[PDB]
Amino acid sequence: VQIQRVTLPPHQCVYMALKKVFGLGGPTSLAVVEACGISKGVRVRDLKENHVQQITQFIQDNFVTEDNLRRKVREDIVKLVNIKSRDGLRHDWGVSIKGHTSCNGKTAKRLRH
Amino acid sequence: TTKNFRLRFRIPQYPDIVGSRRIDKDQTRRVLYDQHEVDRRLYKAMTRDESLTLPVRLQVQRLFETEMPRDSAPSRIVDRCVLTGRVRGLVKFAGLSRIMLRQLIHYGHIGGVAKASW
Amino acid sequence: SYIPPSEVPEEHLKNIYEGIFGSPVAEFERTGRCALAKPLIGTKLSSYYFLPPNRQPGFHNEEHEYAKVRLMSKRQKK
Amino acid sequence: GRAVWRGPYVSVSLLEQVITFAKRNPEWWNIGRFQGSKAPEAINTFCRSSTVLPDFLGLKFGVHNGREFVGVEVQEAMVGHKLGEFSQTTFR
Amino acid sequence: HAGSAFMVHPRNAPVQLDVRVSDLKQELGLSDDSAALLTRLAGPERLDEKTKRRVSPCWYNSEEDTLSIAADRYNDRESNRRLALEQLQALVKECDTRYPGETTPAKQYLSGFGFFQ
RNA sequence: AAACCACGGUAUUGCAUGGCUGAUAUAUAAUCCAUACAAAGGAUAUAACCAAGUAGCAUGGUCUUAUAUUGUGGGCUGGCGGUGUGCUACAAGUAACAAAAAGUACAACCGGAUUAAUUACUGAAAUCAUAAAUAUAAAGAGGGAAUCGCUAGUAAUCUUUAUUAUAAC
Ligand SMILES: [K+]
Ligand SMILES: [K+]
Ligand SMILES: [K+]
Ligand SMILES: [Mg+2]
Ligand SMILES: [Mg+2]
Ligand SMILES: [Mg+2]
Ligand SMILES: [Mg+2]
Ligand SMILES: [Mg+2]
Ligand SMILES: [Mg+2]
Ligand SMILES: [Mg+2]
Ligand SMILES: [Mg+2]
Ligand SMILES: [Mg+2]
Ligand SMILES: [Mg+2]
Ligand SMILES: [Mg+2]
Ligand SMILES: [Mg+2]
Repeated sequence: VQIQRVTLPPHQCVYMALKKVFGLGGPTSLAVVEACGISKGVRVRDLKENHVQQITQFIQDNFVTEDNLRRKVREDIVKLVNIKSRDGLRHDWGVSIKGHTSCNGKTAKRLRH
Repeated sequence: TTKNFRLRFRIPQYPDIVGSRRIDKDQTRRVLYDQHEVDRRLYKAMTRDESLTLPVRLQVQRLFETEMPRDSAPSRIVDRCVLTGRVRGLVKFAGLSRIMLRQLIHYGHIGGVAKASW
Repeated sequence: SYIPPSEVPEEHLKNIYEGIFGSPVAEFERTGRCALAKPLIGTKLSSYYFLPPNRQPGFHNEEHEYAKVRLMSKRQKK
Repeated sequence: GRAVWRGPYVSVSLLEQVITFAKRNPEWWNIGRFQGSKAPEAINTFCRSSTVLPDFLGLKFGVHNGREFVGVEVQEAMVGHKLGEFSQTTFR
Repeated sequence: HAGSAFMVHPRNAPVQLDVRVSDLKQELGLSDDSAALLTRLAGPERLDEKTKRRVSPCWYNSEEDTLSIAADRYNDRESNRRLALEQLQALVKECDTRYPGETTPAKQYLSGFGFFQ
């Protein structure tokens, strides 16, 4: 079983497995399965072809997913860079946007864009 | 010519004369706040009343700057020691800095306050 | 019709109670009542500093006297 | 940020500066600004905490940074931000 | 207190009024329904957990069968007593009107005045 | 702002000084906490070599109408390296979630950092304050030479209160 070209583990619960989709988390994954009539006791290996199709259709209509979500986030960052605001410069330089980070700013340095 | 003598206190409870700095300017701010307190409260109520339309509330917001000085804002007032004028280390319940309060307590000049142990 | 006193809506009871004793103010309202319900502290702030008059009628100015003794106790300037 | 239901904040001094500018250049304000002509002059201000409004389009602002007035020309992408975000105070 | 000549103590103004429901019913000839409605309107005392300070102007105590009213709106001791007495009469008028009962000299005396409302 | 005027100065000398304090810390006590139905342990006080520390305050010498008093914005938070004191974790599932299907999820879905969009709250003013929620879901699998605290209601671990516009690890 794969949704949005993401393989769901067979032995895990459906609402837990859907978190692996870029753009769905705990609270939102639980909403999707219950909206389709699937409770927490249903595992991936218990699903059928019709069940997968319902989930795929519901996600596409309500949520923004892996490729479109990544593009949307990047375009937001690029706009700030072109505007040349304080935050835009920090994104371009590859450092955090907080006021005082001369002592602890390592995570923002390794997660550059 | 004109003179402006520094504010100092000579009290029998302390062997030395006690000087202070910058209490007049803070008193001026406290007087101005009391002067404009009534109008400020009225405009605060109107700007946080949801029953009024936004175009009307925007115009009221401009009254905070045209109808009163910036120095009547309550957030710019600080508490200084009444004897020395120091800001840091103030003990609010007595109104004095920790340096003066400690010495006065040792000689019993603060009612009811004494050393503690337990 | 006869309505027993034990079957009166709480809404009507609240309206009667608040119509007599007043309506309390909630924590976060947008009616503009919170500002007007707070006490005024204009006088309490302006009577905080210890500012006795420089010259008290009938008494000597000890601070002025203190300064004069200091000048006499040391050499004159220029 | 400022609660949305309480509206945007703009300084009274900034508004007076713009009103005077419009009176000086009525033709550009009504017609020229929309065709794409540049502002005939710049407005210097200290109001770094004011919000940029859609009505401020094609205007040139000199925003104080501590030493001089840094030129800032308003673009559509800048609407909704503060004037102080486009005038840097520190330099490396 | 030592500062009496410089500031008036804030606790001089508040006053409280207490009445026993059983005696009040007998004096004014209130019916059982009227008394039951009066108790429901008062309700138990409400104290905020943040400060444990009573916030209910009116409350009913079942153990002592007492109806209590607190008045502290104004700065004057007497002005609060006038306020408290008026509020008590308002409660009686509302309960009596909904559930009329026996007529007593006290009730007739109040009716001629109109409950001072 | 002071009239046979007592100008002001976060200017300088702590190696000219007052006052106050860091720095030996056992032992003892007509002191404090607790006690009244059987007990244990603490707190406070107790005279210093160190030219040790001192733009709170006071003071001798020297300097200065103004090295004074004030308005607006900016800075004290600053694209880099070193490192002290703390908080949150991971080896070790004795974890995690929880209103028990006498449970639920997972097999470090343990850990909760960073960034995007959005809203509320305080305030005259919130890009460079705080909180919540949605998405994102980083380092970390017990740590070199070396080094610190404590010896029982103590270490370890958990909750709460106070100093106290908004804002405590
Ligand atoms: K810490
Ligand atoms: K370690
Ligand atoms: K312990
Ligand atoms: Mg996901
Ligand atoms: Mg200076
Ligand atoms: Mg020394
Ligand atoms: Mg020395
Ligand atoms: Mg030292
Ligand atoms: Mg030194
Ligand atoms: Mg300033
Ligand atoms: Mg600092
Ligand atoms: Mg573990
Ligand atoms: Mg977890
Ligand atoms: Mg493990
Ligand atoms: Mg890993």
